[PDB]
Amino acid sequence: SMDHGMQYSSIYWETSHRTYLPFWASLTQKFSWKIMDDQIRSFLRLPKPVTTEPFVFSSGSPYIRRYFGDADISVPVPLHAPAHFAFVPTGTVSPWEETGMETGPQGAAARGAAATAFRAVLESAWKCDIDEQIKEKLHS
Amino acid sequence: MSVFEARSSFLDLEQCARAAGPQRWEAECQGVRQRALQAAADVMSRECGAYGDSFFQCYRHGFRLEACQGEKATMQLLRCQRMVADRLVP
Amino acid sequence: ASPMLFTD
Amino acid sequence: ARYCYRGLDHPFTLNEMKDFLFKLREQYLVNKYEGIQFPFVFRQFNRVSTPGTLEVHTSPALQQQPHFH
Amino acid sequence: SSPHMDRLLGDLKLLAAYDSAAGWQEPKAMESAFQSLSWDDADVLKALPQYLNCRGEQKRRVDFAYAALCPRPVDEKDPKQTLMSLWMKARLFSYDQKHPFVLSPFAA
Amino acid sequence: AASTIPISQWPSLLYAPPSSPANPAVEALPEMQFDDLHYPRQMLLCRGAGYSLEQCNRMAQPDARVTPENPAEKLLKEEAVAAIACLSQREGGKDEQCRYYIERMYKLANKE
Amino acid sequence: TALPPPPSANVAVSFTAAPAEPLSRGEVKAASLKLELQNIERELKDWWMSRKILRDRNIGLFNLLQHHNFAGLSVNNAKLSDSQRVMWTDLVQGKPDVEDKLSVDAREMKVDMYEKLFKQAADLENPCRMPGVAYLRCLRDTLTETQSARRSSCLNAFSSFDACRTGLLKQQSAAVENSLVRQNMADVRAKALFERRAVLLDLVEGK
Amino acid sequence: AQLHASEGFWDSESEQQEARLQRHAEHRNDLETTWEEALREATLARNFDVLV
Amino acid sequence: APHQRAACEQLHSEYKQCLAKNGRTHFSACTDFHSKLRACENMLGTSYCIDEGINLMKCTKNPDPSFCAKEFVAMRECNRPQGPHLVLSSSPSSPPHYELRPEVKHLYNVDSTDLGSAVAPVRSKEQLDRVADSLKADLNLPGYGHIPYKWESLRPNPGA
Amino acid sequence: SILGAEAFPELLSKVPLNPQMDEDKHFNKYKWGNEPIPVNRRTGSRMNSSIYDNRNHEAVRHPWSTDARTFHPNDNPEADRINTQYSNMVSDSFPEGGFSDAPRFSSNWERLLAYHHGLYSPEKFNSTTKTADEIRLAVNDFAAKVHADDPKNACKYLMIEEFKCLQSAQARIDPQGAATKCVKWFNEWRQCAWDQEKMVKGYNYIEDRRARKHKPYIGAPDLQYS
Repeated sequence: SMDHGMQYSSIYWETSHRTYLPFWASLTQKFSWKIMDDQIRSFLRLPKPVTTEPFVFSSGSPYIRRYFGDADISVPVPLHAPAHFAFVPTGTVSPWEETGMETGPQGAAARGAAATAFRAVLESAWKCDIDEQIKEKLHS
Repeated sequence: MSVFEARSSFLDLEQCARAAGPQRWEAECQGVRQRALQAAADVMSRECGAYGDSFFQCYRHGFRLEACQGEKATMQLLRCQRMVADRLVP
Repeated sequence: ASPMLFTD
Repeated sequence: ARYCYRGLDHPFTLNEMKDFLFKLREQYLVNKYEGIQFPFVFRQFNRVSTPGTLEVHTSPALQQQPHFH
Repeated sequence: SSPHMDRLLGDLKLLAAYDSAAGWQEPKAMESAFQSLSWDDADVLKALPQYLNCRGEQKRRVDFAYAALCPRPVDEKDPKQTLMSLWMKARLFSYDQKHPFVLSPFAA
Repeated sequence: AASTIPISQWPSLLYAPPSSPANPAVEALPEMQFDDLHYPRQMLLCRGAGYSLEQCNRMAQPDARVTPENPAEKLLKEEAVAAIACLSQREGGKDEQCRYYIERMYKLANKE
Repeated sequence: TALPPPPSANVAVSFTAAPAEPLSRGEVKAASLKLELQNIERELKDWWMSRKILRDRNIGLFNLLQHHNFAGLSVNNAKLSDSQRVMWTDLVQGKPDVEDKLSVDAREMKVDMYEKLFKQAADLENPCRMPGVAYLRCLRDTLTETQSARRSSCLNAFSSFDACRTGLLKQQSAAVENSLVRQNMADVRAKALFERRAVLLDLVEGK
Repeated sequence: AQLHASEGFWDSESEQQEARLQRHAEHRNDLETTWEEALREATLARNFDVLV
Repeated sequence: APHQRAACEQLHSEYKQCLAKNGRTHFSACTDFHSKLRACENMLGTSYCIDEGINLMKCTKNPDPSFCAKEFVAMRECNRPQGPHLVLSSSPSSPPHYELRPEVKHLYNVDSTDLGSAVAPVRSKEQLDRVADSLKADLNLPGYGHIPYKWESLRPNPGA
Repeated sequence: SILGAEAFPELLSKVPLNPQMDEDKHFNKYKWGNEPIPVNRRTGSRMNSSIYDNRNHEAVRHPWSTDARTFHPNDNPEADRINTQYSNMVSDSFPEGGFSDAPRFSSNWERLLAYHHGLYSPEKFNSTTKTADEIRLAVNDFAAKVHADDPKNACKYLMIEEFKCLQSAQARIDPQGAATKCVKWFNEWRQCAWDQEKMVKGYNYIEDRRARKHKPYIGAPDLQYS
């Protein structure tokens, strides 16, 4: 329901806004000197651009130009099938699994050294308290 | 590290203490004491680590979150520790 | 300090 | 004009890049859907093709979104 | 029955309150926080001069724990901040010299 | 007066925060560090060297690459100890009881 | 493929078919067996679906990496160039070093190739990146030298690099072993559950 | 007409379904949060009466 | 013969040193060495890129409108250790083509060995029409060429 | 034996940890009082944002059932915002406690399948906002690693800046929203890369002669540019 839409906004020309078109504007037409320049260059054997050569020296990896019906319209295409490399071990990561909940080194490291240090401090204080309790229990 | 192991550690501690006596216990029974305390500490961290991480998180966020409102963030941890101790040492 | 902290 | 005659290697900022892609999209839509008009592309024209029996109904009310309080 | 734990948690709460009151520009609240910070602890008072002269592994442990709990560097000019940092470090030093810290995740 | 900081200005807010009664060392805020990879890296390197887990745990040490220590703790040592003595005796300096030592420390640190 | 939905009554039954008598002991037991069966089937479904999904995902990853011509710490790629393979096996297993046969320009080129390859291989999160880059920077420092003089200076960095390398290798081995063990345990558990379901379906009662 | 709106008479079927889903989700979240709390407390207490 | 192999390597290094010393403007001085280097080639099965280097040096001082691209790529492909990967096909056909060896086809992202002509296309209304029609067909966009408003004029195309 | 006697000095001495606690417990130690953070800014769900989206200002749809009540950013903030720290600023655009859209999966294969299809990461769904200290620690560690990687690199601080902006914009939980902020610095890094390559490998071009009207006016200065 997008095609063949209705006129949604109004069209208008504000008072005394200029148009910059004369009465022969419909008979005016554009022109480019590029075709004539190309013909003259070809006829006089003037310096050609490097786009006439399909090989590409502008990089280290091999590129070849693909032309769309004309030497003026080209795209470079790389030839290599590049090999990629990973200095990574396999099977060392399970991102779907939440690791903050599992008990272990991997879990603490998916958590932080800060949480682990806090846990160790609480551990030490708890051990102090329980040592005091042991002392008073066994002195009796 | 398990509750069973920690209980056996504390039984070792108490029986070796009854063997030694009230005068030379702290001298003779240091290694068993450290082992028992380390096992109890492992148990405590395992059973009360969620509450400690929650307190840590509230402290990072300045106790601005919903779960940080009130005193439950502290009372839960203290209750876990008290329960663990009452389960282990006696 | 870093060069992007400068604004003036 | 910015690259080849002033010497700027990076002529387009992010705004100009977005504008370029917007205009590319508008060209694509204008060539894909015949008679597509303002709300989808900045374009208005009068001689449009309509079915012949144009029904006029009220829009539905805006969707009630859930909200606190 | 859990004095070390209780005073630790109280100190942490008071540090958070001091930071919040500083952000919200509340001298009354932040001075209350400073005053309520367990300055009457004989253990920490005794461990203060020990911490001030310790060196090496114990000092590195206590610095690591303090940077865990409070990694922000306090202003060298504000003595209240300096003193609360010193008090917390002395508390951690006392806890460590009673029962040392085990900060690595790998352990058995 | 205190106007809103939009989201685009937050990177500047982190390293140039507004003024407070308790400011941090803004010049040292880029120097605050705490590595979560210290012990994992240590274990990986030692196990690659060929050691066992027990040897690695015995050789492990805590990170020295953390935020530096306040120099006031070494320069104002006696003044700070005296202030802490006053606080411990006078209940945290209620109703201005450690103002003497605190003012001496403040002057020593600030110098107008 | 699926089955069609089951048939439904055309006339509405509200409660006329409800039991007018309480259940009996054998019926209660059969109900308990049915609950056991559905729990077993739930567990079996969890195992089977997890296994299927993980197999499909990892086969897709393997096919993608083969399509894009990737090579890892286990050099298991046949489409590699021999030079690229030598470079990767030096970076993984041996010692990267420039030969005295080469001219200083070619040594620079070799070190640049090493650095490009290693920086594409290892990202900033990788632990071995810093040791590798340090070792190659030392090689750049010591290009205009012999291997005998270069060893003394670059050994301290090559040691750390080799250490991180062997650590990664050990991690991979341990991961493979643990995954194999877990897989086998899960499959044994599933088989035992299947036989338990079989005997309970032999014991089930009703129509 | 305002009474009809309280009963959702002017709503569309999409809006009715969305309100229904919203109630469903709120109720589900309440229940699962309560379950987590109950299981934690009953685990630290080691008592089934607490869960009950 | 390892003695002869090493002697020839020494000779080749000497030739390279002499050529570098003289420069690529004065390269006709080192025609001394071709006598022995061609014998090295025929004996050891080796190539030393002699003809290609000489042709490149000669061309670059009196260059082609191609700017010696084929000479450059020929030298680059000769100087490879295992041999040239890319070569220029020899033809009775007017346009030459770039070709890829089969034994290195698995290193390149190509369906065939023919990488297209070695010269760009010639300008032609018909080729442009063909390419444009092909692109229109591949795109398949209903809406191309539609003019919803045209400036009202007796001329069919106002302006252009 | 009472639990936690010495552990609530905030209660014993009427010290509020925050203005919300001050208002609740009626300590009245905040001279400027408290403007409560409303619930729509304390919690909510992820929403769509762009006006060129049809479901704009609507909650994000997931495979699982999730509350569809959205986080509403502060669009009309008060003039005086006494606390301009990150703690109070982040609540205007994200909730400190994270979104209320997290799942509790009945099975492991649902989690697996959601991840496989790109609809779940615990990094994103079970997480809070990052504190300024955490962000700064991360940024300084990343900067150290990059400086070790190469000191003599011109794109160094630009990479560090995009990292800083991503961390501040909380890309772990709103990656698309943060990338929308940080891709500008990514583009600048992309430019610096080429600017460095062309200086390392000397690349230049033949500049044309000066134009006849390079200066618009004879009395104007023609400031020389490299």
